[PDB]
Amino acid sequence: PPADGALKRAEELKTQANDYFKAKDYENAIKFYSQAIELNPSNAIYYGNRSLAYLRTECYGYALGDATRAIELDKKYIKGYYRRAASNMALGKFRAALRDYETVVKVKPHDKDAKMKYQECNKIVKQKAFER
Amino acid sequence: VKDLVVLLFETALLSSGFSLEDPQTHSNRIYRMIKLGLGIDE
Amino acid sequence: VKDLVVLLFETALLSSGFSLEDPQTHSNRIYRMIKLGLGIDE
Repeated sequence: PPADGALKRAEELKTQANDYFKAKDYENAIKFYSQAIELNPSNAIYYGNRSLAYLRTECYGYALGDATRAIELDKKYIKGYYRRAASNMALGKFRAALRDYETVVKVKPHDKDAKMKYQECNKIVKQKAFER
Repeated sequence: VKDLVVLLFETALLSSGFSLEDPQTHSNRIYRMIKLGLGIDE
Repeated sequence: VKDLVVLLFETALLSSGFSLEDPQTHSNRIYRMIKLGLGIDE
């Protein structure tokens, strides 16, 4: 226990739907994640991936639920950190995402796209604060 | 736009030697951002 | 510390019935402050 069949099914559904998302087949990837989770509910990567897909479809509540469940699975899922920080940035409650990216750059500073995103978001939040 | 325009107009009123009638109104507007200067208002 | 304290001094000076000696410098300080708050630079 656990049997190899469920693990293989979850892995193959993950690989299939990753291939489909490389072709941007969102609904198919969503259904294959759903089936795999029904077979294996302890995989946080599915939570993060459907979170990101929902952001591209702009359904934030489902994405944040997935992020919360993933963090309850593994507290230090860095990909989930990036995903739900970007989710909050796309929502508007800037401070939590700001703290997330500050912690990430404090622990991992050698990332270029993240640093440019952080600085541009920082000008964003400064303008939002000043404008009132 | 309302905030910025009234701010710039009231500042311009001082620029020509005119004296305002309600200095509290402009003093509040100048104090409103110095608190953002050090950050957390609340 | 110095520009902050002189800014507070002059603002209390204006909102107390006195008259400033050089409004142009005043307006300049507020203009640069609002510009930098807008993050224009260069």
